[PDB]
Amino acid sequence: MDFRIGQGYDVHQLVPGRPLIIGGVTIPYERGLLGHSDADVLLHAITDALFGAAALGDIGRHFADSRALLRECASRVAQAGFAIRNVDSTIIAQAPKLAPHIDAMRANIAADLDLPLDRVNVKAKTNEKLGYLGRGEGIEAQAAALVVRE
Amino acid sequence: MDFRIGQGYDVHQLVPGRPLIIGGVTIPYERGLLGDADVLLHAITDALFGAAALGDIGRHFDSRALLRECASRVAQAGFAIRNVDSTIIAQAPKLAPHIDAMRANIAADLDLPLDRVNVKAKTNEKLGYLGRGEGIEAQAAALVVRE
Amino acid sequence: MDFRIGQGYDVHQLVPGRPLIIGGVTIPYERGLLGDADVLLHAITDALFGAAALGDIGRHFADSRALLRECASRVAQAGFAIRNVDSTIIAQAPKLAPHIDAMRANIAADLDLPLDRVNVKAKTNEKLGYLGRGEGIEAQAAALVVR
Ligand SMILES: Nc1ccn([C@@H]2O[C@H](CNC(=O)c3ccncc3)[C@@H](O)[C@H]2O)c(=O)n1
Ligand SMILES: Nc1ccn([C@@H]2O[C@H](CNC(=O)c3ccncc3)[C@@H](O)[C@H]2O)c(=O)n1
Ligand SMILES: Nc1ccn([C@@H]2O[C@H](CNC(=O)c3ccncc3)[C@@H](O)[C@H]2O)c(=O)n1
Ligand SMILES: [K+]
Ligand SMILES: [Zn+2]
Ligand SMILES: [Zn+2]
Ligand SMILES: [Zn+2]
Repeated sequence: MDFRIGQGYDVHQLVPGRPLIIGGVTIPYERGLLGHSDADVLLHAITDALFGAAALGDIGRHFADSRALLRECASRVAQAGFAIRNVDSTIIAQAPKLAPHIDAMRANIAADLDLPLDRVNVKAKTNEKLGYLGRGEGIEAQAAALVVRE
Repeated sequence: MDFRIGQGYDVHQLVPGRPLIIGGVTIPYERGLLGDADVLLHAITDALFGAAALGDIGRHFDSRALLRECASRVAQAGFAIRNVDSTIIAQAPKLAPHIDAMRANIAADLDLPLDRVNVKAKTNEKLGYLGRGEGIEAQAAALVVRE
Repeated sequence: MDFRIGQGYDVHQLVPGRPLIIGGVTIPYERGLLGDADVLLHAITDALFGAAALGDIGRHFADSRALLRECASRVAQAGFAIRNVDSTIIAQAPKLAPHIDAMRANIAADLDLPLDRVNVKAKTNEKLGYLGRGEGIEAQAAALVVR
């Protein structure tokens, strides 16, 4: 009965000489995301949505392999007494084509959250050529999570 | 009971010689959306696929027909739609007097009562491509239950 | 029972000559938001009206905290109890972490929630766009309610 929702936002710059890692998937591409960690923009947004659902603050309060961060986030959410019910998310990127990699992202997140595949979703959008996202200056992710307090 | 949430995002450019169509409503305006490029129905569509964990709009496919088909697929995965909430971000034109008709369009397409469908509008305070009137963005959130 | 979700978005310009007020907290900074222009409370207000399918902040509507209290009252009177709120402030500067618990406390008090049902997060924009250049501040909110 004790359901809670969270939401998460993250953006990183796209620079050359970094490998591209979104949703724990290394995607072949001539640029990658810039950050202190591996800068996995999708995992960061999801981590934030989970801490938010559980009212545990945010990713900078708590915390690098972003999958390990995601698993520790999930561990702390479980320790606060919440079970995760579902995750949805959107990646907004001009390039590259993310469709061939989506199911793999979905699978990594399921694994890290200990959820079946059917409770995790990843969507991909272009920004229709508008703003810094449209110019391919960075990649944004958005996330939503529903949890319930056991 | 087995609740799930989804979230949707869409943006489209504003261009000359296109009708402005948002939430199924034709709004008098010098320019319209490129793509019927209905940004609001697209966001809601993605929010619903996301909640049912069915992927996204481009993995599946006018916008009202597509919103109807999304609803069909959501029910096919065995979910009922509980509510939809959404925001349109447009510097111009004024959307307020069309919002109720958008809600009515959406409620009909999703076979939902009016009180389970919401549409909100914001400017972007003259900031960015939104503030300059170069595009219109929509955001949506959807709650479903596996019945 | 009858759960519903709302989402909210808000943005304001950051200029000198205005004080910075986010989540009801006055934050010392060379610049502030143009509108009391409380970007966080506006977004949360929008998210609550959205969950209750009551339109948006402009249709209903004093400082932003009284507006939030009136919002919650109307949400109650519509048959809904607030279950939780989560949110994100996106600002390149200044550092918001020290002010987070104050913001949560104001929101919780205004909604009559226990603190552990209100969350506020902070993010930079990695120096991208008008947000990353310190030209505005954005807030996003999600609200869960039940009838
Ligand atoms: N204006 C701000 C912004 C952030 N933070 C705190 O600083 C933290 C790290 N920065 C990030 O914004 C970030 C992390 C991961 N990926 C991309 C960006 C943030 O999580 C918040 O706790 C803060 O105190 N004040
Ligand atoms: N980087 C990306 C981006 C998108 N897609 C896939 O390409 C699809 C279409 N593009 C749209 O972004 C879109 C659709 C409708 N309205 C506005 C925008 C998208 O849904 C995703 O499945 C992808 O494979 N890789
Ligand atoms: N294109 C639009 C945009 C908005 N509105 C109506 O104008 C209202 C207020 N303006 C704001 O967008 C706003 C409020 C607070 N902070 C920043 C911005 C809005 O809530 C909606 O009712 C409208 O009718 N048409
Ligand atoms: K945005
Ligand atoms: Zn990040
Ligand atoms: Zn679209
Ligand atoms: Zn505002």
